[PDB]
Amino acid sequence: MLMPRRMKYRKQQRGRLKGATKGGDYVAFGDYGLVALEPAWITAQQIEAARVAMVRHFRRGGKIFIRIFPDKPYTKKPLEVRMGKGKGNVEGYVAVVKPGRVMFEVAGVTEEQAMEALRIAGHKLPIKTKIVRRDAYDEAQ
Amino acid sequence: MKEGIHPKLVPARIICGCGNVIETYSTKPEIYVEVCSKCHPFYTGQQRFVDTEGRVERFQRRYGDSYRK
Amino acid sequence: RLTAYERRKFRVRNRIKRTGRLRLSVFRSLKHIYAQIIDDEKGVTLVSASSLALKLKGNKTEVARQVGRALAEKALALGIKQVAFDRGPYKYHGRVKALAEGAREGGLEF
Amino acid sequence: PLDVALKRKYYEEVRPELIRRFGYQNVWEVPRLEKVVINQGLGEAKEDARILEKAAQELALITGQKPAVTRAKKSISNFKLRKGMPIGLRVTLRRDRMWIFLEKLLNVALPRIRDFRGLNPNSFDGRGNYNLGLREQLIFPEITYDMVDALRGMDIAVVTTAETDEEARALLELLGFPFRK
Amino acid sequence: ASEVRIKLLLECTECKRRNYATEKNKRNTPNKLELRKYCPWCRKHTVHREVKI
Amino acid sequence: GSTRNGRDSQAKRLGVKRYEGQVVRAGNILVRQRGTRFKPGKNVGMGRDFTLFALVDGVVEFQDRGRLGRYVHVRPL
RNA sequence: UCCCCCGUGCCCAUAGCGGCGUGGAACCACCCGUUCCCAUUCCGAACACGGAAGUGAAACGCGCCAGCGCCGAUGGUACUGGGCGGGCGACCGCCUGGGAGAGUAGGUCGGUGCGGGGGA
RNA sequence: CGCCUCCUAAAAGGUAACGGAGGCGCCCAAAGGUCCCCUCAGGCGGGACGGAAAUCCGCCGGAGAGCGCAAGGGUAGAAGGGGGCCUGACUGCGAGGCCUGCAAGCCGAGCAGGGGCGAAAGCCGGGCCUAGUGAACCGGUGGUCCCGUGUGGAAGGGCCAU
RNA sequence: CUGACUGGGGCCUGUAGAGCACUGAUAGGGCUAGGGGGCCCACCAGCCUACCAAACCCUGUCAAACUCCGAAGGGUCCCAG
Ligand SMILES: [Mg+2]
Ligand SMILES: [Mg+2]
Ligand SMILES: [Mg+2]
Ligand SMILES: [Mg+2]
Ligand SMILES: [Mg+2]
Ligand SMILES: [Mg+2]
Ligand SMILES: [Mg+2]
Ligand SMILES: [Mg+2]
Ligand SMILES: [Mg+2]
Ligand SMILES: [Mg+2]
Ligand SMILES: [Mg+2]
Ligand SMILES: [Mg+2]
Ligand SMILES: [Mg+2]
Ligand SMILES: [Mg+2]
Ligand SMILES: [Mg+2]
Ligand SMILES: [Mg+2]
Ligand SMILES: [Mg+2]
Ligand SMILES: [Mg+2]
Ligand SMILES: [Mg+2]
Ligand SMILES: [Mg+2]
Ligand SMILES: [Mg+2]
Ligand SMILES: [Mg+2]
Ligand SMILES: [Mg+2]
Ligand SMILES: [Mg+2]
Ligand SMILES: [Mg+2]
Ligand SMILES: [Mg+2]
Ligand SMILES: [Mg+2]
Ligand SMILES: [Mg+2]
Ligand SMILES: [Mg+2]
Ligand SMILES: [Mg+2]
Ligand SMILES: [Mg+2]
Ligand SMILES: [Mg+2]
Ligand SMILES: [Mg+2]
Ligand SMILES: [Mg+2]
Ligand SMILES: [Mg+2]
Ligand SMILES: [Mg+2]
Ligand SMILES: [Mg+2]
Ligand SMILES: [Mg+2]
Ligand SMILES: [Mg+2]
Ligand SMILES: [Mg+2]
Ligand SMILES: [Mg+2]
Ligand SMILES: [Mg+2]
Ligand SMILES: [Mg+2]
Ligand SMILES: [Mg+2]
Ligand SMILES: [Mg+2]
Ligand SMILES: [Mg+2]
Ligand SMILES: [Mg+2]
Ligand SMILES: [Mg+2]
Ligand SMILES: [Mg+2]
Ligand SMILES: [Mg+2]
Ligand SMILES: [Mg+2]
Ligand SMILES: [Mg+2]
Ligand SMILES: [Mg+2]
Ligand SMILES: [Mg+2]
Ligand SMILES: [Mg+2]
Ligand SMILES: [Mg+2]
Ligand SMILES: [Mg+2]
Ligand SMILES: [Mg+2]
Ligand SMILES: [Mg+2]
Ligand SMILES: [Mg+2]
Ligand SMILES: [Mg+2]
Ligand SMILES: [Mg+2]
Ligand SMILES: [Mg+2]
Ligand SMILES: [Mg+2]
Ligand SMILES: [Mg+2]
Ligand SMILES: [Mg+2]
Ligand SMILES: [Mg+2]
Ligand SMILES: [Mg+2]
Ligand SMILES: [Mg+2]
Ligand SMILES: [Mg+2]
Ligand SMILES: [Mg+2]
Ligand SMILES: [Mg+2]
Ligand SMILES: [Mg+2]
Ligand SMILES: [Mg+2]
Ligand SMILES: [Mg+2]
Ligand SMILES: [Mg+2]
Ligand SMILES: [Mg+2]
Ligand SMILES: [Mg+2]
Ligand SMILES: [Mg+2]
Ligand SMILES: [Mg+2]
Ligand SMILES: [Mg+2]
Ligand SMILES: [Mg+2]
Ligand SMILES: [Mg+2]
Ligand SMILES: [Mg+2]
Ligand SMILES: [Mg+2]
Ligand SMILES: [Mg+2]
Ligand SMILES: [Mg+2]
Ligand SMILES: [Mg+2]
Ligand SMILES: [Mg+2]
Ligand SMILES: [Mg+2]
Ligand SMILES: [Mg+2]
Ligand SMILES: [Mg+2]
Ligand SMILES: [Mg+2]
Ligand SMILES: [Mg+2]
Ligand SMILES: [Mg+2]
Ligand SMILES: [Mg+2]
Ligand SMILES: [Mg+2]
Ligand SMILES: [Mg+2]
Ligand SMILES: [Zn+2]
Ligand SMILES: [Zn+2]
Repeated sequence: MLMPRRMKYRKQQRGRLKGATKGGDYVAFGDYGLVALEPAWITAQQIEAARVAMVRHFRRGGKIFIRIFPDKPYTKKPLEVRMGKGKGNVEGYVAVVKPGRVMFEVAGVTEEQAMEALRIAGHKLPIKTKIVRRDAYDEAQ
Repeated sequence: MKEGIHPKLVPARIICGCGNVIETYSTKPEIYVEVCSKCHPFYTGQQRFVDTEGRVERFQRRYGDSYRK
Repeated sequence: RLTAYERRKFRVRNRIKRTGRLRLSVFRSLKHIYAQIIDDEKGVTLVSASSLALKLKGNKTEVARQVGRALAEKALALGIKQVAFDRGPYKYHGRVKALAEGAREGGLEF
Repeated sequence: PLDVALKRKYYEEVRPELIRRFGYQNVWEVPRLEKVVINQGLGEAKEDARILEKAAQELALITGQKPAVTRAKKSISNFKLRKGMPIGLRVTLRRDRMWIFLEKLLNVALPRIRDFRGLNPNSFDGRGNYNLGLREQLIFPEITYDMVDALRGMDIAVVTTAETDEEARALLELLGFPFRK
Repeated sequence: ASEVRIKLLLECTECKRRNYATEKNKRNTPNKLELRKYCPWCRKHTVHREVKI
Repeated sequence: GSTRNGRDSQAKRLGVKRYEGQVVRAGNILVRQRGTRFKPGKNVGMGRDFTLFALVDGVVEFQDRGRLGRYVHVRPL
């Protein structure tokens, strides 16, 4: 599942989740989209569960585009140690996601299929979601 | 040129094996060489030196036509 | 993408301007040799001299010297004494040296 | 300047034929030889016996001009190269000397090459320059068997004011460079 | 400074006084330093020599 | 459990010490910097560590000459 | 005071790259030579001297063209000094003042100072 | 556990945590001063041994290379590369500042002495820069010839340098 | 009368935001060195790949120790309340 092949730094300070998404707000490849309604660190495992469920719905067919990527390392202190003695170990990777972002798109599939896969995928993600379909507003960006 | 580091060039005759003499310049006045452009096979038309063969092989054996038909 | 000539020119000129003197700049063509003394504070030429303008003769070096002398004379006439020699892209030698030496005989201070 | 046969041949035979062949509108547009730069990549003298004063001598006999040394721009492991090491010679022939060199290359050296079947047609730079390599220096009339400790070749760059290969082939060919195809 | 990069004094060869302290590498520069320096005593430049610190 | 980190150096208090329009005396330091972020201009010296300082009494002025860099001048009084 | 050129600056790419055209009377260059001054880790390529047969081919100057490069609104938004609200929170909104970056329209194949030389 | 560079640090300075990452405890007689000259990495094409990469030629190539070592800033209109002469890697001082609880640390025009380079303008009081360090006490060595326990010396000390 | 604070004016700055030109990360596609694999062969070259995939390009992104950009503010000096 998704993680950087290499990085300049092993650990990142946590930062903030303020604002609407910087970019990535319009459908850009496929026909239907899953857009984030609230901010979160989406984990690599959560992403992979969304993906796997979608290919599972399609059985064979369709194309899934994953548009968010987990490059933020997530740190945790070993169980039961006290505060201090330096930063915790990287235990996983997250993709920071703000409201408005198209996290996933699908193409090559019926409408009822794109809706359903995106719904099931939604249930794997720890935030609220909206399914969208490509508009002229998308195409003009 | 800088003085004292360069071999002086003077008029010089290179004498080839075809009996040609070339009036040029060298660090040596007279030179004898085994070959030159004037007599060299590649240069001289297309002097086919020792093998004017026409292959000769392979159809071209012809010893002979005496096997019957 | 500059050339040795453009770099060299800069490299010497920059070092001269830094001292703040009036700049005696010398241009040397294949045939002629020109000189202007420039105030870089004002971006203004104050005094000129050329072989071209003096309709001068033959041996380039001797000519140089003459324009040097000519330069100085119009120069002291204006109150100019001190100045800094801008050999530009030119080695200080030959025609330029000659130009310099003449401006020196003429009483220009450098 | 020297009257040398090849120089004359250029002005007399080659200049005109060329103008005919390409219809130049200006005398300066017709192709000239600019420089012949001879190089010895060597480096068999890296540490070993950097008495390649023997080669510098040989080269200076061939050209009538003393080569200057080339030394390594960077350190190299697998070739065993400390930076600053003397690994080659280069002599830049121009004008009269360039002509004399070529005169004898064309008349005598190339002929003496083993199994010579003509210069390479495709060694053209693509901006109208030509390059060719020799394997031995016994090719030149000035270097006899008696005088050589070891076989070493060289790189020859012939530089031309022509803009295109197509023009350069012409100049060099007309001058007498023998091409295999 | 190290066992090989040593400290040393320079002495007016004319007046014998040590006037400058400095350093050198004795593997790269085994010969005793000789430098022209201003001698404040002799009041002029004087060849100065490395003398043990 | 421990850190291999933990260190940092003293801050160096760098930057411009006198801004345009400010009156200065000869010797006043005008800029403290690493390398040449500002270059010495008219009536301005540069110390070995790139420190810009006033050569004469006067008023400071800054100048942005595009690709030529930025300059600190002191214009006499 | 206008036009061309030669120097030398300033603005610091709206000045650049590329393509095309153009100039040699003057000037500039290439050019012709390497005795002489000077010079090549080799080379009269460079630097340098002495020249004046040729050519504007190279270079340079001057024009033109928007493929690239560079510049770039207006509108709107992000964000925000200050003042208010809301949410358990992650966070979200309102008032007043300021206001980007991206992008769009569009612009650009420079402008100008001083001094020389030539022309009207 | 001291020192340097970056981030955290909220666009002046400063700013903590057993917060995130690295370095120093040297070095260079040139790797220093000055005069003069030169310009990179990399890509494509061309070239004997010769290769991804040795040296050579061509065209493109503003800096992505170099700058002894970490990092950052800086930098080809050189701080990079080559050469010639050199020792300013001065002595006596030092206007005025940076920084700052103190003590320290830092930058420094200018005058004098005697020099180096340069035709000159001028530059040179080490090194592109920021780490490469240690107060006092006690003592060593060279100098000075200042004190010398009634007096002349001497012992011993002061002073300058280390 | 010099103060906090305020008005005007200059200068300094690299954060918010944003961006991707640098350093790195990045999904997909295109183009295309390099391998894996399959035809065909050891005379050394060919050919085909819905395989992994460098550089480059396009679409779309990410960053305390990235910045082609870049605010609001802040600091400082001058005049004035
Ligand atoms: Mg935190
Ligand atoms: Mg979590
Ligand atoms: Mg955590
Ligand atoms: Mg902790
Ligand atoms: Mg942790
Ligand atoms: Mg996790
Ligand atoms: Mg987002
Ligand atoms: Mg859910
Ligand atoms: Mg966009
Ligand atoms: Mg070819
Ligand atoms: Mg050519
Ligand atoms: Mg022979
Ligand atoms: Mg000392
Ligand atoms: Mg530890
Ligand atoms: Mg830490
Ligand atoms: Mg501090
Ligand atoms: Mg601190
Ligand atoms: Mg710090
Ligand atoms: Mg500042
Ligand atoms: Mg200094
Ligand atoms: Mg320094
Ligand atoms: Mg201004
Ligand atoms: Mg001013
Ligand atoms: Mg002009
Ligand atoms: Mg002008
Ligand atoms: Mg002006
Ligand atoms: Mg024409
Ligand atoms: Mg043109
Ligand atoms: Mg003419
Ligand atoms: Mg004519
Ligand atoms: Mg002679
Ligand atoms: Mg004579
Ligand atoms: Mg010549
Ligand atoms: Mg002539
Ligand atoms: Mg032309
Ligand atoms: Mg020119
Ligand atoms: Mg814009
Ligand atoms: Mg607006
Ligand atoms: Mg508002
Ligand atoms: Mg607020
Ligand atoms: Mg507003
Ligand atoms: Mg902004
Ligand atoms: Mg804008
Ligand atoms: Mg137009
Ligand atoms: Mg343009
Ligand atoms: Mg005019
Ligand atoms: Mg310490
Ligand atoms: Mg800070
Ligand atoms: Mg900061
Ligand atoms: Mg700060
Ligand atoms: Mg702040
Ligand atoms: Mg302070
Ligand atoms: Mg600790
Ligand atoms: Mg450590
Ligand atoms: Mg040296
Ligand atoms: Mg140095
Ligand atoms: Mg030197
Ligand atoms: Mg190259
Ligand atoms: Mg190659
Ligand atoms: Mg080969
Ligand atoms: Mg090669
Ligand atoms: Mg670099
Ligand atoms: Mg290291
Ligand atoms: Mg001397
Ligand atoms: Mg003080
Ligand atoms: Mg203090
Ligand atoms: Mg002196
Ligand atoms: Mg003096
Ligand atoms: Mg002298
Ligand atoms: Mg001084
Ligand atoms: Mg150094
Ligand atoms: Mg240092
Ligand atoms: Mg110290
Ligand atoms: Mg004690
Ligand atoms: Mg004690
Ligand atoms: Mg004591
Ligand atoms: Mg007594
Ligand atoms: Mg006494
Ligand atoms: Mg007694
Ligand atoms: Mg007695
Ligand atoms: Mg006594
Ligand atoms: Mg006695
Ligand atoms: Mg005593
Ligand atoms: Mg004593
Ligand atoms: Mg003392
Ligand atoms: Mg008042
Ligand atoms: Mg006040
Ligand atoms: Mg106040
Ligand atoms: Mg105010
Ligand atoms: Mg941000
Ligand atoms: Mg990027
Ligand atoms: Mg883009
Ligand atoms: Mg962020
Ligand atoms: Mg930051
Ligand atoms: Mg940032
Ligand atoms: Mg303010
Ligand atoms: Mg203000
Ligand atoms: Mg008041
Ligand atoms: Zn023959
Ligand atoms: Zn003395």
